[PDB]
Parts: sequence; C-alpha cells; structure tokens
Amino acid sequence: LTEACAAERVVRPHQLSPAAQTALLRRFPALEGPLRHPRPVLQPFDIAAEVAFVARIQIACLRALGHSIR
Amino acid sequence: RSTGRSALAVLIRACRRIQQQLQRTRRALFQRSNAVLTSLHHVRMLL
Repeated sequence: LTEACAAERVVRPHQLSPAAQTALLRRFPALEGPLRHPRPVLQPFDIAAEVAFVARIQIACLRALGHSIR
Repeated sequence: RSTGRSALAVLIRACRRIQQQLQRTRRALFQRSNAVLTSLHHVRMLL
C-alpha cells in the first residue's frame, strides 16, 4: 500500500486508482475493509483513526446532553 | 613458458574479479535505499 501509492504518488489511498485499488485487492485480500466499506465505524487510512473513534463519542454525548438540557 | 605466462595468469584473473564485484555493488546498495525512498515519501503519505 505504500509503493502502490508512492510510485503512483497517491497521497491518500482513497484517491487510489480503481485498477490500482483492485490489483492490490487481488494481491492482499484483507484490505476490502479499509477500501470498500460504506461507513466503517473506524476511519480507513488515518493515524488518529482510533483517536477520531473516541472524539465522536465525546461529541455525540454533548449534543445528547446539550439538546436534553434545553 | 610456465614461468612467463604463469606470472601472468596470476595477474589476468586479479583484475578480472575486482571489476566483477563493481557490477554487484551497484545493485545491492540502492535496493536498500529504495525502501528509504519508499518510507521518506510515505511520511507525507501519512499526511
């Protein structure tokens, strides 16, 4: 996933080419998750994907707080 | 003949095996830095 995005200069592999997506999928089959899921609850291809998993819960409770206080 | 030429079979093979490693030092030293060329572009691929 590095060199298919480094030789193609694809900075983020959701901007990966459609043949360049599936040819990697023909090589390594566990990557159907981070490339072909509509709304994965964990963010695909980010460093803080576990951290952005947490900060939503911090957000979504405050609106559940803030619209309940009203 | 086994003194004059046999002082030269010493020194024909001597140069013709120094020159052969120099083909292999081109190849075994950038396929370690092409992985460096992979990772250094991968730092902005994180970004």
